[PDB]
Amino acid sequence: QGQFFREIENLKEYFNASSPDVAKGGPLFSEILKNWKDESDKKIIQSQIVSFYFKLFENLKDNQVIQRSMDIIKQDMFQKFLNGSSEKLEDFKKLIQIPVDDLQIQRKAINELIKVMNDLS
Amino acid sequence: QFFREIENLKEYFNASSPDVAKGGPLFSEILKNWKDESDKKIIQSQIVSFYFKLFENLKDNQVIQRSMDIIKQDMFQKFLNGSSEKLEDFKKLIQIPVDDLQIQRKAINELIKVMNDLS
Repeated sequence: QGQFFREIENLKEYFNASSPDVAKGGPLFSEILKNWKDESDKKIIQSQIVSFYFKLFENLKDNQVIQRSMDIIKQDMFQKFLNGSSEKLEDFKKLIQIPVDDLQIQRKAINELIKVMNDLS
Repeated sequence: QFFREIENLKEYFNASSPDVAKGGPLFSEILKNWKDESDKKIIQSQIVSFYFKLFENLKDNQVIQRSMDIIKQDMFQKFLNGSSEKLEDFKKLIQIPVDDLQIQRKAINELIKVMNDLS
């Protein structure tokens, strides 16, 4: 709560994210978060939002100034969204990192479509 | 028709090849891990967005274009309950780049709201 606020401020500082030039261009996630506030299937949307932050942080991994801020925020997302389950986290990380432009991966995906479709229905 | 369509896609990509076995399964293991998980939509969300992104990346193979359209439409009906508002939101989220500074600032600026929603 106090370590978490400090960290978000640290990131806002680094990016210069508390300035008015930011609101310029419409919301990113805030509107969608309202649309699904009370939806029983909101995890569908939260999953995309959380994966976005993981990917963002992953690719800002070498900025020493914000490294720990990202580690703290990530750990928190992990606890709240993935119930601190380390097996769930490994799965989540594997899925978000899959490329769509790799042929070997495209074949596997097509190859597993029957199983995917059954899980959805 | 989607079943016959998956087989069409499997035929095109020559999915029965032993090459495809290399490196293990992509989603099948994960699907098992979460079969009875009350929060499985977290994982299905990532699997469905992968297919949606893949189908856009394959829009150049004209012969399989209708198979992909049929499969995609079916995922839309079953996973997003055919809700067109949900589809617009989902599509918007899966297309967000992580290398655009303007978007990064927006995301950092909305982090408190995101974190509150994860409650």
